[PDB]
Amino acid sequence: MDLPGPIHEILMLFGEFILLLGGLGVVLLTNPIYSAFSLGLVLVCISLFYFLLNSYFVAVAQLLIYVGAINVLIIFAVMFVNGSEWSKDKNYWTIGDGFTSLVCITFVFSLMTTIPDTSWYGILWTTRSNQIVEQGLINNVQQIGIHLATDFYLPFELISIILLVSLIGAITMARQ
Amino acid sequence: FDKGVIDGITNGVGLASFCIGEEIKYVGGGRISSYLFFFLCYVSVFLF
Amino acid sequence: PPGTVPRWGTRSYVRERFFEPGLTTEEAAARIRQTAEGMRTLRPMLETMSWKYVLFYVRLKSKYLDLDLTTAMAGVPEPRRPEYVLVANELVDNMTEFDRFVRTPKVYESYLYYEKTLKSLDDVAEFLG
Amino acid sequence: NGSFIFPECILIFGLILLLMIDSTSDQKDRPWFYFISSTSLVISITALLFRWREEPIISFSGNFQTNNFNEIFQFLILLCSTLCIPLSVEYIECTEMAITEFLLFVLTATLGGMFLCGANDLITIFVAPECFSLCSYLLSGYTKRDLRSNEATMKYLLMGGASSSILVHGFSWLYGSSGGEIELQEIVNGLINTQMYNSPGISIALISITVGLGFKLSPAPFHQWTPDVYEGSPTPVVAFLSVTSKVAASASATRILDIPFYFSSNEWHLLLEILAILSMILGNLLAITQTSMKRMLAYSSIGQIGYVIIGIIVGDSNDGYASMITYMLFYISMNLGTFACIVLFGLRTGTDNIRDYAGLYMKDPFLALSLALCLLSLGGLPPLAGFFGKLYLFWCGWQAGLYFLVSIGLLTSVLSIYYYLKIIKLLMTGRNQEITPYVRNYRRSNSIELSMTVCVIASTIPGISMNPILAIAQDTLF
Amino acid sequence: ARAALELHRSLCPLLVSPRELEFLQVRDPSFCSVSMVVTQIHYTARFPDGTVFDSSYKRGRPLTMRIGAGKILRGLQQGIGGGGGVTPMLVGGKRKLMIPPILAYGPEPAGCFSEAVFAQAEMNFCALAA
Amino acid sequence: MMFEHVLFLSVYLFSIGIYGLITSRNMVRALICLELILNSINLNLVTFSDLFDSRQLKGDIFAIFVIALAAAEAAIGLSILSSIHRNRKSTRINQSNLLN
Amino acid sequence: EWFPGQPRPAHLDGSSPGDFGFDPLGLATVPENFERFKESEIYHCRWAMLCVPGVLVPEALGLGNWVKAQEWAALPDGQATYLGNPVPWGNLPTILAIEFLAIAFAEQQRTMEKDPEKKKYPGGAFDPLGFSKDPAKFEELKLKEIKNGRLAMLAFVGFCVQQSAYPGTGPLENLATHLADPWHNNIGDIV
Amino acid sequence: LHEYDIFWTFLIIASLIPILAFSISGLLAPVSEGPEKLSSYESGIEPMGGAWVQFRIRYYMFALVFVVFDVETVFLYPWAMSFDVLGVSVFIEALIFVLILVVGLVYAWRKGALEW
Ligand SMILES: CCCCCCCCCCCCCCCC(=O)OC[C@H](COP(=O)(O)OC[C@@H](O)CO)OC(=O)CCCCCCCCCCCCCCC
Ligand SMILES: CC1=C[C@H](O)CC(C)(C)[C@H]1/C=C/C(C)=C/C=C/C(C)=C/C=C/C=C(C)/C=C/C=C(C)/C=C/C1=C(C)C[C@H](O)CC1(C)C
Repeated sequence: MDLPGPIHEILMLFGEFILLLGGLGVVLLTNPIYSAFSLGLVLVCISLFYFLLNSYFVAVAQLLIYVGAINVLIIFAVMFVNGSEWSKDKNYWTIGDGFTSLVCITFVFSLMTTIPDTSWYGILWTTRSNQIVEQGLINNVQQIGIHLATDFYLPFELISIILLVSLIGAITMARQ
Repeated sequence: FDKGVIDGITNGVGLASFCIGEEIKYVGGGRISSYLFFFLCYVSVFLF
Repeated sequence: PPGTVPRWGTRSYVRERFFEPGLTTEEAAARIRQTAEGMRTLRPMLETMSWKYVLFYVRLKSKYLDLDLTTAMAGVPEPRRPEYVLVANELVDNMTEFDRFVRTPKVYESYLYYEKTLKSLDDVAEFLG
Repeated sequence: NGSFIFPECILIFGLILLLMIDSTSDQKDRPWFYFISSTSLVISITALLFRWREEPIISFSGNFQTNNFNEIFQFLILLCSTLCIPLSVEYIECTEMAITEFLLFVLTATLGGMFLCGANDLITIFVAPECFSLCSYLLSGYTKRDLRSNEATMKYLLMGGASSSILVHGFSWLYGSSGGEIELQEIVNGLINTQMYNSPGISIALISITVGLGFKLSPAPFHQWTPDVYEGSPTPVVAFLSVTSKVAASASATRILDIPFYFSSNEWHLLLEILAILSMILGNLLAITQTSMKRMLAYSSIGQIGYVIIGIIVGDSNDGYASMITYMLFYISMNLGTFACIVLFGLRTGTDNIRDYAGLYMKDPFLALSLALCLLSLGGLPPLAGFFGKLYLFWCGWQAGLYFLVSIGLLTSVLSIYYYLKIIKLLMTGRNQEITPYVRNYRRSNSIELSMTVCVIASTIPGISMNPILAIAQDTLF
Repeated sequence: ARAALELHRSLCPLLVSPRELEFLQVRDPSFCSVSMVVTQIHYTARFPDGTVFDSSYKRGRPLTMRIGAGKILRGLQQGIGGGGGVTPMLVGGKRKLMIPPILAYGPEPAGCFSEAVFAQAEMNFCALAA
Repeated sequence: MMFEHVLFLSVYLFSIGIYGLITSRNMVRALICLELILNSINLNLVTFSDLFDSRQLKGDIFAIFVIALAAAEAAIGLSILSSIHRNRKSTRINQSNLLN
Repeated sequence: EWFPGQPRPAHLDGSSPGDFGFDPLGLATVPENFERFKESEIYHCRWAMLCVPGVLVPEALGLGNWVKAQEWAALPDGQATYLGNPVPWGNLPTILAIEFLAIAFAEQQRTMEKDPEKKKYPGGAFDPLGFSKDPAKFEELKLKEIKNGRLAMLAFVGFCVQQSAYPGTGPLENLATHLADPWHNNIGDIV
Repeated sequence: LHEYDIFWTFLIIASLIPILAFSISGLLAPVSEGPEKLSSYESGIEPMGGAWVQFRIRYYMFALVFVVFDVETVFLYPWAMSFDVLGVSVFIEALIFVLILVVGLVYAWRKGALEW
């Protein structure tokens, strides 16, 4: 499987520009429900990023377990925080806004200059046997299907009790 | 020049701690946003 | 038998071709000849259906050999060089179709061109040197 | 199809039984499960007794671990839980809260800690810290009607989410740069056939891992979360955390930093040092000015004492790990003793602040003595155990060249003597008109007594009987 | 980055025997073979003529890899686990290799803002199991 | 620019995810930003398991586990939010420093 | 005030953007001298802010510095290079003639209007969005411009003096030089 | 798993559909209705004001138990696909998995969580 052609980078840039505005809406808007809806938009436009790259399961699942359950749960939660419409006008809060918008940008600069010095397209040639197998005849719901249970046995056996404990704790806490 | 100097020193070595402790103890002090801010500053500077 | 010359890899394809501007004639003559002995290594990876590298490598080597073939060919013997331009058409349409027959993965046409794509590239670089 | 999880399969069996009994039985549970859980714990300890002197045999498809050194910590966490449960039975009993799911949470957190001690998988060693942290925001807030127990859930959940985030981002950077690899042993290969090792990148995936590690065991620059939570949560879970969290974190750190980081030694040996030199300073100064007992314990017994453990991880040529094992074995006991004494006195009176421990020597002298013993041991005085702990930690660590870490350790230990002797002085007194009407009404007087008395003599005897412990701790290669 | 310093000897071998794919050479076979499992070897890699760019001795414990599943240079996996026409190396064995550039990284380097391996190289090894 | 332009957006989200975390005032916004950071790391993870490691997927499984644990944490945090809003009748985060 | 502790020269009572009590030579005694100085000031600000990045960013790329980018005109057969590309009209008499007619005419269009306020703040076609909507914000908008513009002029002075001190240098090249050893590469070594 | 180009074209077309319909409605529409237009309907009382209408106490438990019990399915799908491909070990593994959450649901049922 593969992609159409030079239409690729078009959708890439489009989704990137959508996701940037989505994140800015998540972090800027004061009305929390608008923030949650913009978060849902961010997550669907990142599910589309997952789907563009030929990884299908980790896209559709991510769309089902987040753009579904988690967002409606958060919407239900925002029905418990009262009092909105705080101050505004260019870092509404204290100087902590400026201090953050400084340190975060330093973090950016660091990682964003570390990355464009590693030849990723050269780190792909040195591994020409990893993605050269495909097991002989497999599709990409059986790859995960088997390789989840043939060697990832212990964490799969583990996650269930984590889920159960989280359920029990959530019910015991939320209930008065 | 015994009480005022060497006793002064052997107390100021045990008295400056009494001040430094409470001094650095009254920065931050709650306000989880401040906790996360001071937690990010060190992560960022350590990248050098 | 000493070491060799890296000769401008070194980047992340956003530093190269976007932010480190430089490409001299007879230097693209290195990239052109390199993607010939370069693209002649996918034959084992076309034998077994590794349809995920036969796209990335082709895209990269093309987007590299889609600018050099326009710079290098300006610097071949200019008195007589319509053929050095009457080859780029083939050496960039065979690959433009190679990129088609890997998108919807075929085998017959993919391999029938994975020979008639390198058979030409040994002639574009030939008119160079 | 494997018995290397049976030490944990027994724990899972006990977990399922504890969950079932509340679903089926009516009211016969309160003192019943109180020992039924101890049965599961002691049976798991007996199961781990079998695998003494065993092979480094690799796990299920090579997933978590099975060697000697890891087995030591796997048994040590069980020891902590066995000593801790009797404390965290009667305490929550005298709060009219449901007790079943509390023991379930403690058991599941112990299970996560046990699985973490291995986990050479890069994914198991990610879920297991969550299996240990997801079962931590519950306990650390499992008194809902209180107010402080909510602050020590907000400024614990936010922090433990951010830190695990940073850690897993470092893991992703490593998985990327490593040409694609998870198995902890098989990284220095894969980081070579992909020649991107000596390049920037790895230098980032080292710091983004070390920071997430530090937060889990709280050295100074990231200690911020510990002093608050330890005051806001109930004292038994404070003890449980302050023992098993440190044990599991220090068991995971040495393996995650020694196996896949051969080359970067000179660039993280320094790094950890910068933490230690701070951890044993900022965790002591504040400890002086404290007036609450739990918060002072957070500062001293954790903010600092997580210093000299690390004090050999940097200076280790496999001639030191024995000293780390011995110091952990000393610290568990010399910490659970004082936590048992504190739980007992607090329950019997109803206060936490230091100024109420006055006169306690006259009312009940046994408890005052068994608390003074553990406190002095924490101070590290010659005939006790903490002295020999710190000693063998320095003697191997001065024997490894580094000098500007042992001197600071001794100096901050001398400094730490202060508040220990302060509370000790507050014990011995007879000025009747000074003691508040808290110790004045103290009907002095099973489980908590047994735990406190069998945990305090292990804070005096092993410091003099460390010969077989030392002979045992030398066979660790990991 | 590029090459750095080192120092060692080589324990001069006999003449190599190419065996139609690579360059094979044996120094000392001792104890026993190894299946498709984790191994633990010590290497010291050269350039074609003289240069040395890495050596397991330049770190602590000699690195540990997988001999039997493709996770390493095809040359090595052919010359350590035993390739077609070549006997595998024993537990305490010791062999010497000259890797042709087709069983190696091939005609493209590994860049890090400076290729850590000369483009289209063919290197040497002195592999001793442990 | 597939393998290169996406990672250039990982940080450009991760950073934001931290900032909204610090400057957050209400609990639900802090939890939103936490989820955002986890999704950033997820995205930074998956692409690595598509360029290489296609024989045995080692990233997609890890992405699945990350999403599962994210859902669990987003459940537990909101459950705690219920109890705090029960105790005090407002969830202003930065106005509770009685533990210092 | 610029100099905390000195009385304001009577003719500087705020009443202007970017006015901090600084007129030691009493140059602005005459109000007519006062108003024209504001024009030249904002212009010298306005041009400078454009010119500094145009001096730097080319050096941040493979292009030559602000000195080399004028050198082809020195040789008689000079042809320019924009983004390295030999633009056909790069010969000196060509651009000079294009430069002269365009610069004069537009700058003469300035000389033929006397509001005089618009001679500092024309706006309109020069404000395609209309930031001037909020008079409070627009008044502060001048401040940002004035202070930034004054900042630019000094940076321009630093660029030029560093060239006389270090002929054939770049400001980033100068910056990195200091960045090697700040304590042995300074303005200390000139005199 | 060969060509999702039809999927992408259908995505863009069906995402243009709603904005296309809205714009087509807007073109041939009335520029009118300057009436009150500040109150919604089925409230002929011209009412206004009010808040704190939540009843989240009940539905929040349902939302939580659903969010927790959902993760079962996206783990079962790789197992449900790989039954015959692999042997019968995955059968026992997934049985343990599902039985854990069956016990969890039994608990949530006994102790009052799923209510009116
Ligand atoms: C050559 C030998 C070495 C000596 C070098 C010079 C030594 C003295 C350097 C310190 C001067 C500090 C002036 C502060 C003056 C100062 O900057 O005030 C500070 C000012 C910011 O003030 P704000 O508006 O923020 O004021 C509000 C608050 O800051 C409270 O005041 O910055 C600006 O003025 C930006 C506008 C451009 C104008 C910048 C003025 C810079 C003047 C320096 C010129 C010196 C030239 C010397 C050449 C040799
Ligand atoms: C008018 C209007 C109108 C409408 O309505 C709208 C609009 C259009 C938007 C508007 C427009 C606007 C504009 C155009 C603006 C511009 C600006 C600028 C350019 C600034 C600069 C600005 C600039 C600036 C400050 C600058 C600064 C600089 C500096 C500090 C430098 C420094 C340095 C360094 C680093 C180092 C070296 O070694 C040296 C030096 C060189 C010294």
